[PDB]
Amino acid sequence: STSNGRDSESKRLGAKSADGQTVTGGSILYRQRGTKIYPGVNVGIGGDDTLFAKVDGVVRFERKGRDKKQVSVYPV
Amino acid sequence: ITKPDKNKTRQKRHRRVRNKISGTAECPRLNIFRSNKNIYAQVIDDVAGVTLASASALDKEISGGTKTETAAAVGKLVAERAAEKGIKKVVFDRGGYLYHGRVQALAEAARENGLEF
Amino acid sequence: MRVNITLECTSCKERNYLTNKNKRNNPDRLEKQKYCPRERKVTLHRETK
Amino acid sequence: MLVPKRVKHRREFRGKMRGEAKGGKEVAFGEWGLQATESHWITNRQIEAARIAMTRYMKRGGKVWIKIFPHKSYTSKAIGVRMGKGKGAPEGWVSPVKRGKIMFEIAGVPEEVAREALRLASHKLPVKTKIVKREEMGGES
Amino acid sequence: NRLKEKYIKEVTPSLVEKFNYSSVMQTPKVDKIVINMGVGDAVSNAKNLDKAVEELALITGQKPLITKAKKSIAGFRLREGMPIGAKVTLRGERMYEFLDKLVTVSLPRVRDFHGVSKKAFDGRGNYTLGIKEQLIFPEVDYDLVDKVRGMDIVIVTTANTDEESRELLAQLGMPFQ
RNA sequence: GAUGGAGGUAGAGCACUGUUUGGACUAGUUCAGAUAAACUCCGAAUGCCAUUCAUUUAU
RNA sequence: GGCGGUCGCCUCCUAAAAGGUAACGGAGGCGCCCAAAGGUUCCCUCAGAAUGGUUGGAAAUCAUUCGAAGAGUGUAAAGGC
RNA sequence: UGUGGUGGCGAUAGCGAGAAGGAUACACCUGUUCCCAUGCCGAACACAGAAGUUAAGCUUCUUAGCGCCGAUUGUAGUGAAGGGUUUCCCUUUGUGAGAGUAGGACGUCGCCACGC
Ligand SMILES: [Zn+2]
Repeated sequence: STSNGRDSESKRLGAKSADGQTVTGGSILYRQRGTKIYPGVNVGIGGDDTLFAKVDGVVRFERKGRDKKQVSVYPV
Repeated sequence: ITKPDKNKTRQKRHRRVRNKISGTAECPRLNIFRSNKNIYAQVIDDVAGVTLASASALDKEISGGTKTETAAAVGKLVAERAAEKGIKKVVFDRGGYLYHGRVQALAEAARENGLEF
Repeated sequence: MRVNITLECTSCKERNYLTNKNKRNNPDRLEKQKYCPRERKVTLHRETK
Repeated sequence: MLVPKRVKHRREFRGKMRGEAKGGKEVAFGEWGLQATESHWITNRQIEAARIAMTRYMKRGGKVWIKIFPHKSYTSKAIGVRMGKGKGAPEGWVSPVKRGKIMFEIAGVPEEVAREALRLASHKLPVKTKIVKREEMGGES
Repeated sequence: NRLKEKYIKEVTPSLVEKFNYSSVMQTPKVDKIVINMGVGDAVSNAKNLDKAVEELALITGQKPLITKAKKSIAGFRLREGMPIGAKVTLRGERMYEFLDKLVTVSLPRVRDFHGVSKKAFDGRGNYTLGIKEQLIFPEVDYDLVDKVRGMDIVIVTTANTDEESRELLAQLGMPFQ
């Protein structure tokens, strides 16, 4: 006799490629709610905030001024 | 009361124009300053952080009018001078002003004498 | 009050689109200029009576 | 009995004391302290029993500072009821105390009255205790 | 018009000397005049802002704004955006004509000559008048009026210390006590 | 083993939201002291993702 | 076992700083709405507090000065702005 | 050099208090005929100007009251490896905070224009 007892399915959010890893065009980098991380050089934002590569290159997580983070992709 | 300065109110709009407009060396940035008695113009690339050409309202030799007509001369001058440096493909930053008055005059004169926008 | 709907072309008569509306808010029929794929053109589509 | 006005949550977890006091380990407002040397839960009724005993002994008053507040609630089920359904109904309030915490303070009264009062307060409590004074800083009157 | 002469010909020398202003920019001015009407009765009868606006525009050659709710309070049966009152702003020459008709024609129609209080300066140099009815003006009529209501006035200036405005305001009129 | 990185737990802190003790004050803000599972100005050890990297090993 | 409740989907805590993780464990929402509350171009900056002002009061609406957010974001909560 | 403009770098770049200055430039200031504007107002935005002034913005310079950047060594925690009652506590080895402090700090790097 309780009125709790329900939850929703987990969504598998987080980072999907690492710093210093080479990546092909279109590959997901980060799933989020809102911009915890921001898009940088050669990276796009999806409709529900996912971050993706536009170009093949290496992934680098950086610092955006004082309190924000960025992902960039740099081709060789 | 405290009237604010206009220059800060237009810096606040200029910083939002620039979130989109930016200039490389293939496609430099045609900026504009508009003061109480003049208007200036620079052609700026940003990866290196430098100026490629320029022309100023009543500094060098423009005169022959002191209505909006001072601006069109400056537009024509930067057009000629930048075509001297192999430049045809600029992007136009309004500052924070409207594309309407004597900034439109400078821009139009730019588009007749060599610079594709 | 909200009802699904179909918009039908006005020159070739093909039902090209499915959409919504609230019919106490919009009592009359929707009218839009939409690309018609049969004629490859923008045409006045209208909702099926 | 001390009770918090207006809790945000009706039930909560209990653990995990793992003794060492985080906060007041020195006398702040009085001259004499009662410091716990073991770690345990301390309830409403234990605090009021100790306070009444401590004040009754000090004719001509003085002052007394209670430095321990019951923030966390209990729950419990009833006899004759099998395991299973959700948490029981809340019955009680407690504060967890970890070793090192000073719990009462007295002033305005010489040693022996203060020492006797702190002796009578400790027999009402489930912890081992010491009695401490303000020792030595830049200024202690 | 009437007072620019008066400023630059009687008052600016006075005020520039009384406080020893090293510059004439330093001398205060009059920036605005803003009129308020608190109707608060479109709640009941929609035809109340109408008369308020008719009167205020009879005053000055200007159709007034309409101030609305800005929130919803149930004490006065208020939703959001229920148009309540009207207001007017006055620059340039509309200000000097209106000040002149205030000091020299209209105001003294009020009796029991308490003029203008002096706990009325905001502590920063701007002033706010007070009016109970509408009959104090030569633009109003007798019969057309139906309610005892009057208008709020605020006169804003460029002055730091209250007394500077006290003088700059009495010197142009406004018959203080 | 070396190098880079994502992330808010164990601390402990009171800037934010709840809970809370003394004192000065006044409108008719302040000085101190605590506390948290759904608090956070902060923040480990370890685990995890990588690398034209290294040394052993055999998957 | 019966009686009582529950049965799909979303958000938080549990959950041990990647992801995943039970219980008849602790708290809440959904089964739509909007022809603009969608697209795009220009422009704008909040909530309060103190001072004065006629009806008008603590609190409708005016004026000034402090005010990084103490507001708003169709709808629950978290993450964002 | 001085000033106008336009850029990089985590406010060590900021806030408040105080002084000074008009050479050009920047501003305030003066007007609404004409391009444009106010859900009222040439206030703003737009334009035509050049009487007046360094009072306000701006620039330079002084100031460590508020913010910001902060080590060192000591603690709290915790990888590995062990011991008592196992609620909890302890010993080796490695790692090591948050507070609290010594100190830093009233910016630094670059392009264009004009004047000296
Ligand atoms: Zn068709």
